[PDB]
Amino acid sequence: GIIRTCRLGPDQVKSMRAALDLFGREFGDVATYSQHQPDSDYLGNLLRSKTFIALAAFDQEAVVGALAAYVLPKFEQPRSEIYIYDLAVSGEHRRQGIATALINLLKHEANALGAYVIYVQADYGDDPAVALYTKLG
Amino acid sequence: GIIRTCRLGPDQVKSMRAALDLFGREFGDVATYSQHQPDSDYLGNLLRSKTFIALAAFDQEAVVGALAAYVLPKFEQPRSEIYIYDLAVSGEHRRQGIATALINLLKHEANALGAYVIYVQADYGDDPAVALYTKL
Ligand SMILES: CC(C)(COP(=O)(O)OP(=O)(O)OC[C@H]1O[C@@H](n2cnc3c(N)ncnc32)[C@H](O)[C@@H]1OP(=O)(O)O)[C@@H](O)C(=O)NCCC(=O)NCCS
Ligand SMILES: CC(C)(COP(=O)(O)OP(=O)(O)OC[C@H]1O[C@@H](n2cnc3c(N)ncnc32)[C@H](O)[C@@H]1OP(=O)(O)O)[C@@H](O)C(=O)NCCC(=O)NCCS
Repeated sequence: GIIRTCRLGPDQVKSMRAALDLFGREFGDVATYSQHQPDSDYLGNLLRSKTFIALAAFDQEAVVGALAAYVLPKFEQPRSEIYIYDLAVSGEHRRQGIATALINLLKHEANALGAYVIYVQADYGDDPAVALYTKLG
Repeated sequence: GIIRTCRLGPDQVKSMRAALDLFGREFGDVATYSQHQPDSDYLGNLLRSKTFIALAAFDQEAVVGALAAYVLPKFEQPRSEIYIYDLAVSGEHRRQGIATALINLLKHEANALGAYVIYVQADYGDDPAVALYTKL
């Protein structure tokens, strides 16, 4: 099959948008992730920052997995923490190690970035007004 | 005897440090918030950024309340969410409406920023590897 992963840059706004559509489909909320996407200048600036990380997995050059995380530059100490906000894999590519692959790339990014920890969603998904995270490390 | 609140700017690094010290005492972890604080260049830059908000409440010109929050520029839509990371009030100034006042100031900052929602870190405190947030 061959699934490739990479960190999206300001030059890959198109894949970023494709990753957003995947989020919409996997979360059962297409409107939220596909009908009100920000413009390209905004998406380009976001992907250009060092405190936001977008990871995508490709199958036949189509987005099949996406990971969106934020880097929190801390105030108490000169250190940073990563929080995986959204993570989803195509329903047709589950249990293949894709999310695992995105997270390993994320760890690669964290190390280069210097982040000392990574939090993930202690998901049940339903979480309307609640958002729990667990320490991946 | 009158509690004043305001958002800290790059020109108030000293108060930011005092707010940090406050977090250490009230959270029962002085070393983490007081022994390894970032240098002034770093605090200055953090305070000059628009995605970070530090609020402090004073009593006789001493920091007695502090609130540190991050603004997340969203990816699915051009909107932002605010997450209160740390919030604490002097142990000797509890139930005086200081947190409530810091929170109201935060809503003000959020509104001026356009943020459509604010979350607060679920506090049973103890939560080591489990950060939880609830909508405010
Ligand atoms: C949760 C989700 C992202 C996982 O995607 P995925 O690509 O199927 O996940 P993976 O195949 O990489 O790994 C799944 C499991 O198999 C395990 N695994 C990975 N590679 C493995 C291998 N080679 N051998 C054995 N087990 C393996 C992983 O540890 C994981 O176990 P765990 O969930 O108990 O921790 C996916 O189901 C999804 O998109 N769900 C909807 C959105 C959602 O709820 N997202 C929240 C994510 S925190
Ligand atoms: C929790 C804390 C910040 C509140 O201090 P405070 O300034 O005395 O609170 P206030 O006088 O403004 O308000 C009094 C009560 O109204 C409640 N309240 C006010 N606005 C509220 C809101 N929007 N949502 C929920 N509760 C609210 C508070 O929970 C508080 O009850 P409590 O003392 O049993 O916790 C303070 O006790 C503290 O510093 N605790 C240690 C650190 C901690 O637990 N931080 C987590 C904060 S979420």
